[PDB]
Amino acid sequence: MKYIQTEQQIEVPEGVTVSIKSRIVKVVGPRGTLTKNLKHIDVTFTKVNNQLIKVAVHNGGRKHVAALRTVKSLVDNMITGVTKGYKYKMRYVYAHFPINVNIFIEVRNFLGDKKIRNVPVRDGVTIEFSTNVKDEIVLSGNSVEDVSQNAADLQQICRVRNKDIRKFLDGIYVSHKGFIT
Amino acid sequence: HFKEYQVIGRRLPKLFRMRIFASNEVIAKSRYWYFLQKLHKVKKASGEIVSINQINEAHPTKVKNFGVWVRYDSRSGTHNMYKEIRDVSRVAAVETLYQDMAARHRARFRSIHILKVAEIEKTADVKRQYVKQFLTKDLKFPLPHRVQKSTKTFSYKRPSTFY
Amino acid sequence: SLAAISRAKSLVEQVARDYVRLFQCKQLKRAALGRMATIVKKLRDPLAYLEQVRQHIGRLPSIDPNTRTLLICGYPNVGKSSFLR
Amino acid sequence: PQNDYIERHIKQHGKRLDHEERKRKREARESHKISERAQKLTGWKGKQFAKKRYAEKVSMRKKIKAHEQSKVK
Amino acid sequence: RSKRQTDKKGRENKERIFDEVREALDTYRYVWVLHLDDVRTPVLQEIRTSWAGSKLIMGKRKVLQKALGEKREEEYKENLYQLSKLCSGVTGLLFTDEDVNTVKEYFKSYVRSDYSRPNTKAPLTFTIPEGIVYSRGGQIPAEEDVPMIHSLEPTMRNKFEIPTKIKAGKITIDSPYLVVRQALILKQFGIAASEFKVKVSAYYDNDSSTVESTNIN
RNA sequence: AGAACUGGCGAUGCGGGAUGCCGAACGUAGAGUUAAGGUGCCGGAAUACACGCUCAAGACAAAAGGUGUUAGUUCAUCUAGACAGCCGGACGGUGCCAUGGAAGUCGGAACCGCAGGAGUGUGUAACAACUCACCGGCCGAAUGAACUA
RNA sequence: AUACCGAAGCAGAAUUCGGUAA
Repeated sequence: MKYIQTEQQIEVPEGVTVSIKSRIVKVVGPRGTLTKNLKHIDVTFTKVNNQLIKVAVHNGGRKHVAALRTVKSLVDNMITGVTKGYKYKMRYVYAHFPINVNIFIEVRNFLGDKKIRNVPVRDGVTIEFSTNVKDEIVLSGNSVEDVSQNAADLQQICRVRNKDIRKFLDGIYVSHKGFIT
Repeated sequence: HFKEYQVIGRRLPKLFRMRIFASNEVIAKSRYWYFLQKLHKVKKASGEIVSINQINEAHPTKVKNFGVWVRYDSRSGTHNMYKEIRDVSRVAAVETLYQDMAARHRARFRSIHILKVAEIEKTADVKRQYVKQFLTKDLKFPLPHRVQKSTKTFSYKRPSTFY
Repeated sequence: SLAAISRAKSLVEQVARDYVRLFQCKQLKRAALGRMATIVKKLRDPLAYLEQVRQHIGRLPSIDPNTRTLLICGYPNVGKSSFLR
Repeated sequence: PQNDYIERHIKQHGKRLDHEERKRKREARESHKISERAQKLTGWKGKQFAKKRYAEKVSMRKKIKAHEQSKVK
Repeated sequence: RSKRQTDKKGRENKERIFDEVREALDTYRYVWVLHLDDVRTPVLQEIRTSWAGSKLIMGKRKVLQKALGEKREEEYKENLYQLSKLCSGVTGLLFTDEDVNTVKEYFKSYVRSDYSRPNTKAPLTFTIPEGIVYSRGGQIPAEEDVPMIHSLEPTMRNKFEIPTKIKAGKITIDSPYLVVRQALILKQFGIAASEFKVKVSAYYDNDSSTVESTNIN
C-alpha cells in the first residue's frame, strides 16, 4: 500500500510528564524516571497538548510500521511501569532437595547439586523474598525489560541436567504477574 | 513522451474507430493496423487509413483521477486489468501506467493494449487505496532526508539532509 | 509380526543377492531402492504393533515366580487397595 | 517401573508449572519455523522439505474436501 | 502474505428474524419490551414453558430496529420507533396476549438462581478452607464435598489466579482465599447465590400502541 | 546418427565482448559524425533525469515451498455492524452394542424440539470443567479464501 | 575424529533419532 502517512497516540496520565528530543524517551512520574534510546527506529514525536504525543512515520512500509507500533508499545509499557509499577512473582518447588535461595540472587542445593548458582541483580529491579508464603520470591521494578530478563535468567540458569522432563519437578517458575499498585 | 491520436479505418462502411497512444503518427498507424487484426480480419493492403488526428487535452490544468482499463499479454497469455491513476492529462496518465507495468510486470509498449480511459469526478468511486489516500481534504506531509546535488567535489560543512 | 519381519529380512537378502549376481548405467541403481521400499513400507502395521507392545512390555514389574509370594483376590476396592500399601 | 509410574507421578503432582505456556509458545514459534526453514535448508534438506510440504498441502486439501462432504450429507 | 458441523447463518437468518418480527407485530394481541439481566437457556426455556399464550422473540438488536423502523418518520405504525428504541442490552422482545395485569405479575413472582456478572461483586464472602480444597468449595458441608480433580490445578493457578498446588494428587492452599475472575470463581464452585429476575419496561398494545413504561423486575 | 539444404571461412585485417559472437571488410595523411560496446576507478565518456523493484544476491535450476517483499482477477461479508479481540448461551428427548468404566470427545450405525455437532480438542474410570462452529452484549469498514505476476 | 541442542513411556543406568560440526 505504501502509506503516505501513519501515526498513533499515547495516553499520558496527569501524574507523569514527558519530553522527547532526538528520539530520547524521558518518562518521569511518581515511581521515578526512565529513559530509552530509539534513534535506530527513526520515528518522529510530536506534542499536541502536553497530554498526548504523536508517533508518526512518513513514506514508511510494513517494516517501518512494525517499528513505529513497537515504539508506542514500549512507551506505554514505560508509562505503566513508572505509574503502576510491575511486580513479577516467581515460585519454586522441590521434590526432595530444598532450594535454599539466599542473597545478588543465589540458588543452592538444586537437585542436590553442589555447584552454586547465582544471577546478578540488574538496575531498576528489586528482590524481596516472599513473606509468610513458603518458598516464594517476589520481584518488582519500574523497567519491565530488566525484571523480565532477571526472571528468565533465574528460570533458565537452574534447570534439570538433561534428565527426565516430567519426573524431575524441581525448578523455578513465574507463578503470577501483577502490579505494585 | 507519448501522444494521443485518433485513428479510423474501413478497409476501403462501419468505419472502425479507436484511440491510439504513440510517440508519433507512424507508430500510431502501425499499432492501429496491428489492433485491426485482433479486432477483426483486415490487412494493410485492404484499404487505407481514412483519417488520423492528434487529440490534445481539453484543459491540461486540472488534476483528474483517470480510470484506465488495460489488457496486457503476459508471459502466460493475456489478462484484463483495471487501474486508477491520479494525473493531470491522459498522455501523462498512460505513460505512468506504461512505466509502472514495465517496472513490475515488465510489460512494455509491445505487449500492452489500452482499452478505455475515463475521469472520476466523485470520491469513494476509486477502489484503489494508493489513489484513495490522495482524495481526502487538504493534507500535509514532510519530505524527510532531502539531498542536494553538490557540484563541487569537496565539502567543508558536512551537509545535512534536513528540509 | 515376527514372521513378517523375518520375511522382510529374507526379501532384503534376496534383493542384495540379486544385485550381487552413462544413460544406460544411470538406471542400474534405481531398482534396488524401488524394491526395498516396496518390501519395507508394507510392514508398517506389524511395525506399529511391535512399537505398541514395546511400550507396554518395557515396564513390566518383577513378577518373580521363584521367590515366596502372596496374593490378594476378591471384589475390587473392598479396602484391598490400602492393604498392600 | 510400574505400569503407569510416570503417569502416576504426573497425576500425583501435576505437570510442569510452565509446560502449558511453554508448549503454546513453542507451537507459536513453530508457526513461523515453517517459513523460516524453507528459506535456508539446502540440498537434501530442502529436497525432502519441499516434498513433505507438498504432501501436507495435498493432505490438507483432501481433509478439507472430506469435511465439506460431511456437511452436504 | 504475513496474515493470521455448522455454517455461517448469513443475511438469511437476519431476514428470518425481520419477517418474524413484522408478522408478530400484528399477529399477537399485546407486546412487551424486556431487559432481562442475563441469558440462560434453562431459564429462557422455563419462561417459554411457564405459559402458552406468550412467546419470547430473540434476535439481533439492529435487525429488530430494521423490522420496527430506525426512524419515526418511517415507522409502520404509531409508537413503533419508540418500541424499537426502548429495547437495549439483551435482545429480549416478548409477545403475549394476556392483559397487562396478568403478565406483569409473572416478572415479579418469577426468580431463579444464577451466576454473577462482570463488574459485580460476589453476593457473599465465600472463602475456601485454608487446607485441602474440595470440588464444591470446602466451606460448604464437607460431608458431601469431595476433593478436587488433580488435573485441573493448572487452570485454577492461571485462569483463576488462586495459589493452588497439587500434593499427592490433591490440591491444597495454605491460606483461606476468598471468592471477570469474580464471576468465574463462583461459576467453577457452582455457588449460584445470585438470582435472576427478568425485568420488563413498556407494555405495548398492537392497536392502541400504548407506552406503559415501567421498571418492574 | 547419418541426412537432402541455405548464409559464413579456407586466403581475413580492425573496434567491441578481460580471451575465443556483433559491427565493419583494409593505400599513406589532416579534419568532423558514428556502428557494435560503454560513461564509479583500472578505462577515453554524465556518481545524468524519471517510474518501482531487491537484502542475498547480479553483470544447466523453473518440478515445487516461503508468516520473504509489491501489484491485479473470481466469490463472500456491506454502519440489518467488515475483520481481529474480550464476556455469556452453547439446552431438551439421551439412545442402544463394549457391562467394567464411556454420558459428544477409547471403538460399533446414521434424528431433531426451539444461536447452539447425538460433537473440533483438552481432561476425568466416566460424568465433572474449559473450548470451536454457531450465535448474542461487544467493537466501528474494510475484510476472509484461491488464483494471475 | 569429540562434544553441544530438541524429541522418545528418557524412573536411574543405558539406548535411538533431526541440526551444528572433521
